[PDB]
Amino acid sequence: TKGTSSFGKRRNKTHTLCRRCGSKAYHLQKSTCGKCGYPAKRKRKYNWSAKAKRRNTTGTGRMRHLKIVYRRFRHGFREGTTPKPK
Amino acid sequence: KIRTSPTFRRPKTLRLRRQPKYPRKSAPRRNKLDHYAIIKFPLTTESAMKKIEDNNTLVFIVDVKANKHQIKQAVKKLYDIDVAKVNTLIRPDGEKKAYVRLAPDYDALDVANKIGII
Amino acid sequence: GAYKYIQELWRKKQSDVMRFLLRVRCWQYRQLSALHRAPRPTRPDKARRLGYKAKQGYVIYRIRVRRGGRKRPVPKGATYGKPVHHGVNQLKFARSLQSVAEERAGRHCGALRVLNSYWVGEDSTYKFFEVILIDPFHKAIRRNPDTQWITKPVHKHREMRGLTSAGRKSRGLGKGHKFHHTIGGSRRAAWRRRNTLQLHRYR
Amino acid sequence: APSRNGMILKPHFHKDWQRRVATWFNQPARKIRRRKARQARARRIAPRPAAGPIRPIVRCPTVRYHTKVRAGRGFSLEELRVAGIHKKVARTIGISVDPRRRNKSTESLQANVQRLKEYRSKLVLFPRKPSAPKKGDSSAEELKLATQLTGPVMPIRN
Amino acid sequence: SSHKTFRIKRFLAKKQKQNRPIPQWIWMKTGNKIRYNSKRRHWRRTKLGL
Amino acid sequence: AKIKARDLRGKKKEELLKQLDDLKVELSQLRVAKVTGGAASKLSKIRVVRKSIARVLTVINQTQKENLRKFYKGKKYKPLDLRPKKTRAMRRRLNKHEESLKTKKQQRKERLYPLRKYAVKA
RNA sequence: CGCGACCUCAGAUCAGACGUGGCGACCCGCUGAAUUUAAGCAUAUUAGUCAGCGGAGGAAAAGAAACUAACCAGGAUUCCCUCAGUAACGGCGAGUGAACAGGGAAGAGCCCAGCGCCGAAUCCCCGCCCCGCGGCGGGGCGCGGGAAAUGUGGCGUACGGAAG
Repeated sequence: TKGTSSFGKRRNKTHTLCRRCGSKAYHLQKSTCGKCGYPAKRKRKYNWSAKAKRRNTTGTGRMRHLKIVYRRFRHGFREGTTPKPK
Repeated sequence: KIRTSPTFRRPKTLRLRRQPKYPRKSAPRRNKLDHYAIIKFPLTTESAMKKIEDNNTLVFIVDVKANKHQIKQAVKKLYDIDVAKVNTLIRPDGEKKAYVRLAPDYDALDVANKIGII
Repeated sequence: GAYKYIQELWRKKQSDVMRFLLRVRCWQYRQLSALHRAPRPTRPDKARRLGYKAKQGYVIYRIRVRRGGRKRPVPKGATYGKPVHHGVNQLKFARSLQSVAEERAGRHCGALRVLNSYWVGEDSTYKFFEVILIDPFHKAIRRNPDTQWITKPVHKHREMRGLTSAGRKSRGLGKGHKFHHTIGGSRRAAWRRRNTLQLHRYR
Repeated sequence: APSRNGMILKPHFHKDWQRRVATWFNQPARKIRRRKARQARARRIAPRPAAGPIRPIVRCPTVRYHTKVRAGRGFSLEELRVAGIHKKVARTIGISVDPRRRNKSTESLQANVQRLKEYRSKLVLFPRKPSAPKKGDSSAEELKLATQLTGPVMPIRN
Repeated sequence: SSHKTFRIKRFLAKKQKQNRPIPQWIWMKTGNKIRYNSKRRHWRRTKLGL
Repeated sequence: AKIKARDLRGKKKEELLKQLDDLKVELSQLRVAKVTGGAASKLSKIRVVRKSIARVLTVINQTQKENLRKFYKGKKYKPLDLRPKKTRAMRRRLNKHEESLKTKKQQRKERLYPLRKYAVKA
């Protein structure tokens, strides 16, 4: 009964949605994310997985601030002045 | 003068209140959930238009953050009308639906001409 | 001059005077917490040498390091390898306990920056070190041309990378016949260059 | 397994040596970088020598090389004193100083003094205030013949 | 189940609004690559995660 | 109607709030027309009213800040919004005058021994 | 018993500031295996390598000799050519393996503490005004507060230095 019949008793979850990385790996008893380790200040990342790194680095998301740093860099981070009006 | 209790509890030291030399943010962030921004659109559904003519209500689609109190002013402020009660449900779509039961001094089917649903 | 009289008085630690002072303070320092702010240097004289000026913005902590060697953190003393790597008990940590003291003080107060440290007493269980810390943002340091070098982001966590006095003494650098293995920047830089095929374009 | 008559050799390729291979495609671009960083240096120090300050006549140590003469680090303080040169005015008018160099010998000491009588006689010095002359500065016409010296200034031939 | 948390009900709410086909006017465009919605998910076929 | 920013920037404070809510009502008369399913011309309009509320609230938010940094300019402390958002590491650097601080001793070494403009003869 | 200095500690949503996290190719500090090789294997080798941990920067680190040498002496660091697969290490087996000198790229030198002299000659902060600064700075202004003789600033650091 170790196989097919035992799959019937699978009705209570362990992992829910983690709330740093949205990844369904926030273990409910342990209260820690298997993907990012949520209660830890530091992002869980390892060098034995260089593929799991590139799934969640700066080239993944928007860079909604980090792209307007790159665009504002090329004019030496100028602040306050306006272009001369008509 | 003698120590009446054998435990040295910390003495109640004086504290001062926050006198800011500059406000942290330059201005207060404005109320983004306005009475216009809280009620999106009224439902013109046959079930909704039934609820308006049968039960003296209106059916609006409301911003998901809203209380029953905020709607009770939102419908009052924008439509010059009063509210008996509000019954909010969040649809499977993910948006809130307020059943704004109007008090009987006003007419629900007549104010549906004012908002412009038929 | 007063300082030279305290200088040689701290070199007679074996004396009747200093077998009392280092013994009754080593009592006192065990009863205070593991890592707390000293209101002043215990030694004004020693902190003079290591660059502590007694102006506003200079901070001195008095932290304790549990004494002895580092044992290999393995469950039930089992090291799953060859008879060489079985060792656990009689192993010694590469850095000194003084540099271990600095990078607990420096770890705690991230806003501050470790200048240097000095000894103030040992027990059988605890060495005590006064760790000298400097504000990179207090305008007494920040506007002094000869202390504004610490304020640059290059000197973030000197204690951690081993750029403090005790920090440098485990790197095994210096000049001459003794310090070949750290020619270049460090032990790792020496190892790097020596283990590179300089495969030229031509040969 | 070795085949026959053939040299015994121990190839040093038993480490992860492929990770740390330094390939020299930087080389032709490096020589462009080092050259542009050398011309733009010389164009800044506009009448000054491009190699920079004068180096002393210096014997090589350890008996293999001790018949040869190099350009050393800089002039010794007992070579500047005998020349009448101040150790901190030396650096500013283009004379190399190190405080380290001993003098065990008189001929190697005297070699570097006559070396400095040449330099100060060869030295064209421009006034700090251009449109009002000062004493120690060289004549108006010596500022007008003033060109750079490409190559090591007073080059050392054995 | 019937017993939901507010956060999970907003999760499902997005997944329903993402389970509609392409509009018929989308593939009359100039840069026309899209034929049909390949990311359409069915409640027997694929079980949404969770 | 074509609503611009040039004419809003030279108007009185209280009128732009009345010009805002007059569009809020106008926008809320079109969100009804979208759901009832009538007048296709009242749906192309809805984007004109959305982008023009974004004009009115901008000219409000613009001139409500050029008033702050007009009053707070001559003050040693000013709010964090009115402070220069150059990069975090750039803010932690020394001041323009704090870099101009040499020692009293390095103002003596550079005094007596200035780096001379010199040449040699080939 | 009381008020006062002080030392050593508390507490504050006290006034200002600052740290945290990420990226991590390169860079610095630790920690640290076994595959593998030795035709077995345990020292060696793999390798102070992979993984683990902390910390930066635009480069980092190193750096102005408690150096090399033994010469007719050179003279910080870094890197490149070479020394050199050399001296040396090693079940002296397998294998490991620098440095000096030399030739170049660049080249830059220096500051305290201590010892001493100068009426602490020094320094931060608040209030007031003034040009004025999207790197809060220069000047005036107060028997305003604080730091500091348990030592601040100048002169001065091994190349010597101070005073007359």
